[PDB]
Amino acid sequence: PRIPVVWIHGLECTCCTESFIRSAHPLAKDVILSLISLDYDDTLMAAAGTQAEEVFEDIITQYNGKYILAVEGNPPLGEQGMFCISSGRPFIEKLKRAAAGASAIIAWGTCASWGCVQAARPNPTQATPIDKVITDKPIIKVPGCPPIPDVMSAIITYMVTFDRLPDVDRMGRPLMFYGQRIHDKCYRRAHFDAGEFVQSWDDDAARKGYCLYKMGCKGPTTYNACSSTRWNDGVSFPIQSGHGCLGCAENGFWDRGSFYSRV
Amino acid sequence: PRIPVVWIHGLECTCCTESFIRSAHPLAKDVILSLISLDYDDTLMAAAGTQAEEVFEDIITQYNGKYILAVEGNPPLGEQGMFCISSGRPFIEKLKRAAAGASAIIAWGTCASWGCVQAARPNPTQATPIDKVITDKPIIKVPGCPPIPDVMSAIITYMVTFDRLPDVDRMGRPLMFYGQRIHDKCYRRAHFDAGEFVQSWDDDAARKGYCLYKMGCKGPTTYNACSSTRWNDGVSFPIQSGHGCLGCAENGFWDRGSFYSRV
Amino acid sequence: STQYETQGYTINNAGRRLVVDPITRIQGHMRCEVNINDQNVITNAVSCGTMFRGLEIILQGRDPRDAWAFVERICGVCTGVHALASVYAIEDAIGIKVPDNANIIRNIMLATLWCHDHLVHFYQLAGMDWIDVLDALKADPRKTSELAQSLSSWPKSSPGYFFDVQNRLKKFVEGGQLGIFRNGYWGHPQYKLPPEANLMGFAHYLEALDFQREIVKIHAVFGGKNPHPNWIVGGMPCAINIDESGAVGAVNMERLNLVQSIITRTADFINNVMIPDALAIGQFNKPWSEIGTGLSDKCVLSYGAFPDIANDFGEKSLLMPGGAVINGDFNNVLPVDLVDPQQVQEFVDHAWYRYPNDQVGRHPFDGITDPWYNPGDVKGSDTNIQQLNEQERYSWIKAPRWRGNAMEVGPLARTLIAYHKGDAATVESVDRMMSALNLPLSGIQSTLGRILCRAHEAQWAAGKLQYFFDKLMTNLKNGNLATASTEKWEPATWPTECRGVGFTEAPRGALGHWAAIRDGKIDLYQCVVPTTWNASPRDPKGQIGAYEAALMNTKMAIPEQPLEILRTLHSFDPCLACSTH
Amino acid sequence: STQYETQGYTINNAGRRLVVDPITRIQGHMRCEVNINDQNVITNAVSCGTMFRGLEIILQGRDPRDAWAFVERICGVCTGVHALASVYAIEDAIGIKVPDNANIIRNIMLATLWCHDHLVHFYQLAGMDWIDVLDALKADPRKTSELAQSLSSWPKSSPGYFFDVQNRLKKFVEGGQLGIFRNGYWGHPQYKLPPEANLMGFAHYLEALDFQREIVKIHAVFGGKNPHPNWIVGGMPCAINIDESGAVGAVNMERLNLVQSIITRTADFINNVMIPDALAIGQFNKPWSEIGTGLSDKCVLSYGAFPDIANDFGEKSLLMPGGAVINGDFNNVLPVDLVDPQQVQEFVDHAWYRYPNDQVGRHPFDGITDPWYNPGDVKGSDTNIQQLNEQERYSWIKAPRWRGNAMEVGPLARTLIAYHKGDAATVESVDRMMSALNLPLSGIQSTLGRILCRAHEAQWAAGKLQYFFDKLMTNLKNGNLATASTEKWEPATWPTECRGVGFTEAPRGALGHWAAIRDGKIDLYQCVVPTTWNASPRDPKGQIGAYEAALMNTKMAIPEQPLEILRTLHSFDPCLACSTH
Ligand SMILES: CCCCCCCCCCCCO[C@@H]1O[C@H](CO)[C@@H](O[C@H]2O[C@H](CO)[C@@H](O)[C@H](O)[C@H]2O)[C@H](O)[C@H]1O
Ligand code: SF4
Ligand code: SF4
Ligand code: SF3
Ligand code: SF3
Ligand code: F3S
Ligand code: F3S
Ligand SMILES: [Cl-]
Ligand SMILES: [Cl-]
Ligand SMILES: [Cl-]
Ligand SMILES: [Cl-]
Ligand SMILES: [Mg+2]
Ligand SMILES: [Mg+2]
Repeated sequence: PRIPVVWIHGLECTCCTESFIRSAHPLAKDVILSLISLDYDDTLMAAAGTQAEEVFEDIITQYNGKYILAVEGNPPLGEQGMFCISSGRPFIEKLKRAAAGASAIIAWGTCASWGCVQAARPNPTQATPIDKVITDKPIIKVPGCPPIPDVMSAIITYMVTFDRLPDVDRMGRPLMFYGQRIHDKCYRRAHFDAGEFVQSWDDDAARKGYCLYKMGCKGPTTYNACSSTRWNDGVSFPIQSGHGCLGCAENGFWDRGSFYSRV
Repeated sequence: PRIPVVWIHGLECTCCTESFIRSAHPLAKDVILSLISLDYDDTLMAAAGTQAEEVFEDIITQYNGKYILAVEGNPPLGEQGMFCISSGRPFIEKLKRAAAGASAIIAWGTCASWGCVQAARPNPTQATPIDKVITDKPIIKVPGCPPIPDVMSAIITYMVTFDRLPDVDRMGRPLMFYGQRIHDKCYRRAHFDAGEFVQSWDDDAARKGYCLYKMGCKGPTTYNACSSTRWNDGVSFPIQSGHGCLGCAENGFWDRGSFYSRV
Repeated sequence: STQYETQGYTINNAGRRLVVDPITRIQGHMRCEVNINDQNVITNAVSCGTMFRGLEIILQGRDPRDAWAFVERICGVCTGVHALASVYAIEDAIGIKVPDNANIIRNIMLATLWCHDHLVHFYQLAGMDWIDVLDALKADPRKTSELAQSLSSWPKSSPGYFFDVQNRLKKFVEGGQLGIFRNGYWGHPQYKLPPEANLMGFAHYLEALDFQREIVKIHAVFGGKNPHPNWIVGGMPCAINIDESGAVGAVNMERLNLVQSIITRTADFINNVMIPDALAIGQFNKPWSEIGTGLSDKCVLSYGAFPDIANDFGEKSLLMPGGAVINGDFNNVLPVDLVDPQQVQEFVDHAWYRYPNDQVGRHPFDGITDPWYNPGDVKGSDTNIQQLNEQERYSWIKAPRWRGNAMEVGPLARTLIAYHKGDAATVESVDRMMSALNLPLSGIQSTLGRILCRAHEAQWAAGKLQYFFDKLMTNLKNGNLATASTEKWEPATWPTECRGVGFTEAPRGALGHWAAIRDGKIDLYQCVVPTTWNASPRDPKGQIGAYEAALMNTKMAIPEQPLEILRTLHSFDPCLACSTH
Repeated sequence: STQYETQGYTINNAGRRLVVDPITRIQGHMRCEVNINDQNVITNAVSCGTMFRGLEIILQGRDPRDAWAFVERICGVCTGVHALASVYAIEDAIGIKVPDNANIIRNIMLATLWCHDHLVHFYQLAGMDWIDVLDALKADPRKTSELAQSLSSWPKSSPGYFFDVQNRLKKFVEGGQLGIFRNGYWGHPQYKLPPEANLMGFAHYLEALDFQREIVKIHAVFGGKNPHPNWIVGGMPCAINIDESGAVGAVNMERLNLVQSIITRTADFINNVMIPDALAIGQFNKPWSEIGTGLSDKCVLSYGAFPDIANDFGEKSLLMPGGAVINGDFNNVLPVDLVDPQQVQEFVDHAWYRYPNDQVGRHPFDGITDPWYNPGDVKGSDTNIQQLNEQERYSWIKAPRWRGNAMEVGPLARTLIAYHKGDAATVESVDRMMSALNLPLSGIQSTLGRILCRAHEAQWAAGKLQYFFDKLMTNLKNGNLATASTEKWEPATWPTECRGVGFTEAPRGALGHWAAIRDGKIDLYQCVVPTTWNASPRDPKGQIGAYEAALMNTKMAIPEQPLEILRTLHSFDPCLACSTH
């Protein structure tokens, strides 16, 4: 038997599910067919409505204490929770029921970890990260908007293979991928050290791959794996394609000033 | 019709041919079938012996002045050239005949560009790079032992697409891929800057990806694209996998001291 | 219960009420309710968006140059399209013209998204409405091979391959851990494919799940990452260097070679896997050419997209045509103006928002996003909706109208607009397709037609990828490398007060962003998104939107198993995060 | 002319002389000459290595820790194997024991190379000797599909696929630019495949050319790059970090996931493309089970490889067995000792080198590499050779012997040794292969058998990749992460004088490096490489090596077209840069 997994969605854009399906190794196909039992997932499952409600209830009952809960998105506390409605009731009710039976929770993305765009000023819905609502369960934060595909799949394979949760930092992020800053492993650091900066888009510096610090790069304050693991089967990352890091793996990055203002 | 290409081999290990067939984009299959006419190549061609000599003669005669000559390896001047024998005669005779009809010459690899391992002290065969024998043709040097697969194919596509030779530095190397040093685009530069070095293999610093300068890395003196483009469809490069750069794209790198002595 | 007439429909909420909440195999959160009569035919349909985040509110006070990054996060499925509409809007407000290569690259980004999004929709979202996955276990692998080889030149067709797929599925199911297939609608009488077609389709589902990850490598080259690539106001940040020192730090020939390789593979997959599968769905499900017409024979809308002349958004530039048809009059395709206050307006009389006067519609430059959760009597409580009250406010989605008309947007709308404007390629394609199915042209105005049009748009976009790539390469060969205009990057160069509109055709239909800038900051930012149109609630005249109309008059075989509802809703590719933003 | 008898052959150099120079579809530079009688039968064969670089000379005075990097450049085809033999030799000399994970990774590197090298050889080097590429133009695509599907579960088999491949070939030759196919041996009577099998084989040639690039990604993860990955004395430089800060700078779970993905794909391709093709060549070319036997029924040699117990090179550790057979006595597999001066010796009486006494052999610890180009009384001249003089010195390849016996090495040799030692997997594999062909076991001792054994070994190595990967993961789960031993890294820790042997089984056969260290520097470094054995010239007793023996007694259909010579030579996978170093 494969380990049961329940994947639920609060307020979210679905970037985290989309990132997951981009995994190159293992393919998401192979994760679903061979590594886990993805037993509930609104984006992909056949059942709808009452049939989907039956799946949810059956799984969390049969596998009480034994399933992993993956959470994408977050609960809004405004309007009695009815900014996010599932089966006619506040999403937070579904979150709390799913959490109660879980052995552990994976908070995918900056939404579930910290709040992400809906929690940016002035947070109209009172969107709230998972760990401020669920306070009696192990929560692994895997931040990023979205996290890197092959990071998501590596964390999953670690847990399956090694039968344990990843070691985490003081914020609940896996040390393996979040222990160092973007700027600690950035291939443009030679230029940063030399004072060789892009000053305006498409200037001569930009065409030579100079450092993006003066264009607002938030790599110096951001912990993630983008500058080493890279994105989309190692093809690129934001800085390699010419835009500074936005800071998207960090709590509150939307409200830390303009993306084009220097750290 | 596709542009005729004659690819000859002197003293060599065939690492440059092997690198070429690793190309991810375009695939070497598509280069051969659709981009160029690979009209002579000892490694891949059906004909042998007198039939291969007939191909060589026919191509360089029918397409005199119109073919590109690719050279892998180099000619030995020792023993009247008979350290490398082709059709019972010194290889250098074949090189000179091929060169005389070529519009331009691509010197693949450190062997053809500079000399590589057979030219390292004491150079028993008096192995000599192409540009010291052929003095009346354009020669593009594409160094490395071997050069990066996707660099080789990008240079080919550039030439076919744009119908011109790449612009070169003072040493004949294409500026596009050889204009900057490994160490100018190395993702471990943050560690170099901070004085954070591997001191012995598999120490705690090595397990965190610290800089390899004190382990002998020659990235500071080496021009190539390995730290940006990387190797084998962007999977890795020497430093990323934990070994310092050997300096393999630079003239005389074998004789610049131990690989484990600091630059 | 009450009944009234609108748009040729009799809206009757007598009879049994059915609820489908959650709708799955969509993006985001939706609830649907219907009433069925004694013949199990839908006589009332209610579309409800069950989420809201408030991006229009969050964007206030931001620097316009940052806006794209925020609004990109409206949706990770249609990722990039909102960034594109944002940079368009801000450039329109300030008066910025981008260089040709930036426009070409943006067009590549959009075409890449069309290919990716349409492919994943067809297989991962809509496919299990048409393919009975469990019935694939009954297939003969040799007959499956024969079927596949009769439909396509695609290489992967051996009997051994189909046996291996079937065996993997058997072993997946055998331990009772059915995962995403648990408690599905398998065996419903509306599943009409033979077992061999189900196994072929399931094999292709898995191939598409693997292959889709490759398409977005184009976004990674030009935009850094997918989902959610990066953009700039003034062009793109992916500086180009082909033949100078430091090309290792830029988009160089190796990077462009990677892009070309992906384009070729993408076109091959779409043309030889998705296109024959879509035509086969049509061949085996012809009655669905008469189901789910909705507003597609009445009122359809496109803004147009893919400007081929940089900075020119007019009819001679847009490669994907714009226009509107109303009152079923396809002989008169009307021009669309997104500044005209009498054209696009949004109503909230049936939505959870406050206007000063909810009986009037507001153009987006006059838009207001003041959330007000107020469901009235829902036969439960405010935190327990048992039955939405469609006589009152019932959705987080605003109700857009065009000159007061309820419109359908998306692939079928676009196809009808292009066809009736006389686009020769569209006319030829559509006519050839309907001839091959032995159906009349009207058969396209249906649930089945939506699926067919989506597949043909994926083919169109894959072709346009090559066209745009070749355009970029032509410029590079001519020494034209520019990717950004920075003359008006600095806020001191901007008008003190200005406004602009950015528009395009997202995978799901007509998208617009309306932006007003004052004193260097966003003063107003209003979005009207394709699913906002299609999933719209009612207006003050009681007019119904595209989803509600397409569900009307539909027969259900088994009321408790809402496969017909799912088929029609999925044919629009609902994106609920987009619809509500 | 002269005639003499050796090893059951009558070596007769009367009659017509044929020369093949250059030999193509090999690595490096080779010349072959033969004499043929009136009956078109070879009565004399002469193997000549026509290149030399002098790595053994270049290594003198270097730091032992650097040696691997120099000797890896002996060969870019068998890239990595010389680095492995080198670190083994230096570790043996100094007394270094590597950690288990380093050993496992080295075994993965070697198995990866076996898979890659054997696949490319089968298709790109040897394939065109068996597949008539131009005859593929006459195939029926449907019959090609039916053939492929009868032989394999491989998915890529549709009639449309084979038609597309055939049409690509048709287009390729339509302009008269036949490229690598120009002036080939197409239509020779020894091409025996039907057109459909030629088209199947050609399709697979192209699939293999594409796929081989993926295999070596394993080398890129652990070794940085391929060709020519990196290594260290003491283990490997690819430090592991799975669960600690900074894993982004090391071999982490994502890197190991990439390796696993490649292993699976590699096994799938070998098992479902190469193995059925090898068997198909067998089925259609059974007479070649009786041609090219050479020394394979007389004397065969393996050193053994793939130590499963780290730092233990004995019989209980090596997964690929070692041993020697002489005198055709396969009942007596003899143990090999690479330190014993009476076992491995090299002769130069027929090679271009100086020894103090050229009538005796020198063990590699007493080896001398003093090049001396002296072809003597050739037809032609010393810079314009028309005929080598095989009664005098005729090659840059030294002549290795084992206890004075001339031996064959490589896949067939290893298979015979393992079979006759009773290795259960080898016996089962060989028996099932020969039963499928309805051939006796003796049919493996032939040119066809070399090809079959090479394919068997690719399958064996692909399986061992998974075994080694799982062993690595088991260690990581147990918290055993070490990849390097550094207590004897520094030269001051080494013995003042020491010597060592490093040995393995390269794709082409038994490889040894013999190293002597004195005062921190290489004092002697002698290599004996598999093609040195097989392509060997004669010795003082006139004994012939494996290539010369395999060519003896071969019938040629057309003397001017050396297809039978090429078939047999290519069956050994000659690597002439390796042979001469
Ligand atoms: C989409 C996919 C989402 C990811 C799928 C992942 C598969 C996961 C396998 C995880 C295996 C580890 O599982 C984890 O084990 C630890 C013990 O090690 C448990 O830990 C629990 O018991 C231990 C005692 O053992 C206590 O100290 C701890 O406080 C408690 O939470 C977690 O409740 C459980 O979740
Ligand atoms: S581009 Fe950003 S992360 Fe990289 S060196 Fe510059 S500031 Fe640091
Ligand atoms: S590892 Fe080498 S190239 Fe990289 S920063 Fe250190 S010295 Fe420079
Ligand atoms: Fe990733 S669902 Fe997309 S918004 Fe930022 S993580 Fe959330
Ligand atoms: Fe590349 S053939 Fe291999 S040795 Fe260094 S380049 Fe030469
Ligand atoms: S914006 Fe996000 S994706 Fe990586 S480079 Fe910065 S953490
Ligand atoms: S050794 Fe060579 S391969 Fe690149 S990293 Fe250094 S130039
Ligand atoms: Cl959910
Ligand atoms: Cl946040
Ligand atoms: Cl040559
Ligand atoms: Cl050199
Ligand atoms: Mg809006
Ligand atoms: Mg030797």
